[PDB]
Amino acid sequence: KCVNFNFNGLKGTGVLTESNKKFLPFQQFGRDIADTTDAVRDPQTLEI
Amino acid sequence: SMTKTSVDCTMYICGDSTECSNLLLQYGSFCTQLKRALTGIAVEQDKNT
Repeated sequence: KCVNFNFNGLKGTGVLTESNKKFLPFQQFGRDIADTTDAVRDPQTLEI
Repeated sequence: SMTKTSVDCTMYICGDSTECSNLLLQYGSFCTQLKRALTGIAVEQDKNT
């Protein structure tokens, strides 16, 4: 769903799709080729 | 010819922000000159074919 975001101060607009790639357990978020945020895990939950 | 492209200033300059587009009106009419230049590139590359 095309919604707004608020993930510990990180804001954006997009939809939610599950990530098939592996992730670090101590990682908060990752970056794309253009160095903006692309995959944010739930603090309260945890699904990358 | 070449691969035709077009750049919109709403998404390239501003990364999903409403207040960035409000301060874009203070810079005037810069982006309609670049839109007309990218259109006339695309007409001339269609004229080359």
